[PDB]
Amino acid sequence: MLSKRLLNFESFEVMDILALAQKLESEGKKVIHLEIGEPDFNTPKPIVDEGIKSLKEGKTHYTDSRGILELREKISELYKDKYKADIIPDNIIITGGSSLGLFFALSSIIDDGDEVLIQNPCYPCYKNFIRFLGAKPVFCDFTVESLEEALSDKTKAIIINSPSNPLGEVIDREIYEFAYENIPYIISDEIYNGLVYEGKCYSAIEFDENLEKTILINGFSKLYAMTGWRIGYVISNDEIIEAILKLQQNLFISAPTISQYAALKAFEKETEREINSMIKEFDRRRRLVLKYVKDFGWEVNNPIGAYYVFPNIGEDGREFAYKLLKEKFVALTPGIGFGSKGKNYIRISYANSYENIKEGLERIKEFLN
Amino acid sequence: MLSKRLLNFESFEVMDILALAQKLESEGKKVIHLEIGEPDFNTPKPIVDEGIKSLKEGKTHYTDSRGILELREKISELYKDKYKADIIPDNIIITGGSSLGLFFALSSIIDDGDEVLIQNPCYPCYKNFIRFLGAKPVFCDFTVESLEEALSDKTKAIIINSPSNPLGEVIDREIYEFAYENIPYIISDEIYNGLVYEGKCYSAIEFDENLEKTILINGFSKLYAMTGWRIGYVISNDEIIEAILKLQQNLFISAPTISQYAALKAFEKETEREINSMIKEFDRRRRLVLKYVKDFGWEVNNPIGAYYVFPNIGEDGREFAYKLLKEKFVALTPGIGFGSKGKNYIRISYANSYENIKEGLERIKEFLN
Repeated sequence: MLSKRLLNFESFEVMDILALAQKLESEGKKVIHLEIGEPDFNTPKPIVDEGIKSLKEGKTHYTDSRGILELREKISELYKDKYKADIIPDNIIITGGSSLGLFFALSSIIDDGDEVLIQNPCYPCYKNFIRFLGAKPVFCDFTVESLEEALSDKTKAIIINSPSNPLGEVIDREIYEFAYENIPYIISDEIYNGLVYEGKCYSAIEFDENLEKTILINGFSKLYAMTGWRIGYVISNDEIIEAILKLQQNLFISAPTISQYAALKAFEKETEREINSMIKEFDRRRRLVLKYVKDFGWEVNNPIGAYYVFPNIGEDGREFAYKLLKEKFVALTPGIGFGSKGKNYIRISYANSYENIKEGLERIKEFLN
Repeated sequence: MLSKRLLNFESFEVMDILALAQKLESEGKKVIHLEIGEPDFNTPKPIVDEGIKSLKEGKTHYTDSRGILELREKISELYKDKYKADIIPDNIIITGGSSLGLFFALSSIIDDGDEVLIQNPCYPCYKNFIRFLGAKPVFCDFTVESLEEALSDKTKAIIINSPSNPLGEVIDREIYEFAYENIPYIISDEIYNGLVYEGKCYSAIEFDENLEKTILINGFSKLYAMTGWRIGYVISNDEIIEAILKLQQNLFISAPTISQYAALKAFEKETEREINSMIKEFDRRRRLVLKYVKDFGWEVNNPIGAYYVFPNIGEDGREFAYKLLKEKFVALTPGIGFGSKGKNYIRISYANSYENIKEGLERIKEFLN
């Protein structure tokens, strides 16, 4: 009865643990959550107040499907300042979150039979979007050699997520350079950009300033803690933006009105003040997690962004997770869920209060010894 | 370069007029808008205040992908009261608007090659969603005889929009009865339900109380004037709801948090008070429009819902629209856009202040004589 597409739609290997966590939590057992995929901070005050003010002024109808011009201008100015790339407001569309943006991007350029390159490990939703559109997801390490070996006549695009979920690492310059010379389309997922604790924020706009073959995806969910406000954006050339607009006009109409107006305050001095305070806290947490990981004898390799660490625990992450949860009440995400390469891995999210993370790590230390 | 899917995505035949309307509007000419597809009312006060309160309490993170339980319970109770149909909260999913809901519904049951029956005329987005999924849209009159002739071995579903956009009419009981005996799936679009001025509100839940073969789509955009809040919902049986959940978890995550909490106030005495006041005003407008239409010698047939009237002006709606706009500055929607059957038609929306509608109609009278 169900369609063929929905039959291929794989499920997240976290539903298991999530269920167990609620049971223990209902039994009155304090469960430490280190599997949270969203920041534990509230939305910055100036943004919240602007949302309140908008409601009082009746900003409740549909907006232009591209998104209010004022917002697109601010984002445009943002890119001309953070990077020396000049972008026109017409090259930007405000979407209902980063997830829809990505979906619309893939839809506009992928035909049945195409192959899309994605990193192993990567965001679990990528493969589902790709299959859904009749294309084939090609897993591969993001090294120059492996990318060369993965290329074919059907290779249509590559999805680069940097910093990445689950790794927490920043993709190197060479991967972008190789892709622009060899791959027809670069889809850059930069939703965690800004959440970088060492080095410089690397955007794809720096390699293809005319967005000739790149579709840039970003939003306000992570950097500004606006997950529930459902608002992101896509940037690309005229032909691609025009195509995404048609999809947007039919499937969604326009991003939530209150969020759009509220987001204007995200570029205020006071707000950037608050985000910098947030970035500092995340870094303090990241270091705490890295200290124990090295202590635990686990292997990682340069996690400097987002809020995840993906250690190689030398053993089955799936089983490790279950046992840890039942005995110490510590919720972790099994690595296998993000790719085959992650059987011996697990993802730790430090998007939880510092104290909770400490006790969480301490328990794990008591679990290993 | 663009994908095949986006190449088949037809455009709305309103972009023409819309452009012309902005030109005249910029020239300092007062244009009367009778092409508006959303209600001109603000969101009811109790809903707005609840949204303000939610923000002050930090309701800014993601919610369960099915939508907060409290909301689903209220909607569930709503159906048990307005209709004698009992529905469980698990049979409901809160979506980011009615458009996404419909898209997710079609995705879960349509395979490539399927044929979907849609009324001629109907909502322009239906055909685009259908093609996008590799199925074939089958236009037909919604009469028992024509539906029998349109059926085939590939007929997978039928989309019933009642009251309908563009007609403003309520679909009769027999069409539903025929569909449940002959068509595998009934997708009922009831987004305008409640906006009925004569008779009784007819829901599909009344013909298939167990939602064995129906997917019901409704939301808060029209009846409560929450278009920009982006929040609707889908109701169906377990297997279908479970499938739509997977799509929701990947493509959208969850409806905007502030809207969900704010919507709880839509079922308050004070709010229903305001919606009834709104319904009365719309009816006063509908009668004003019908008086002139009959005066104009135009033909309509029972428009008693939504806020549209689709008269047969005995001539090319497309051309009629252009001329009227340029001479009298009155924006109307050409009927041809909703289907081939509407060449000689045009859609008039009375989702504008009473006074504006009067002058608008008067101008048209001065255009005909």
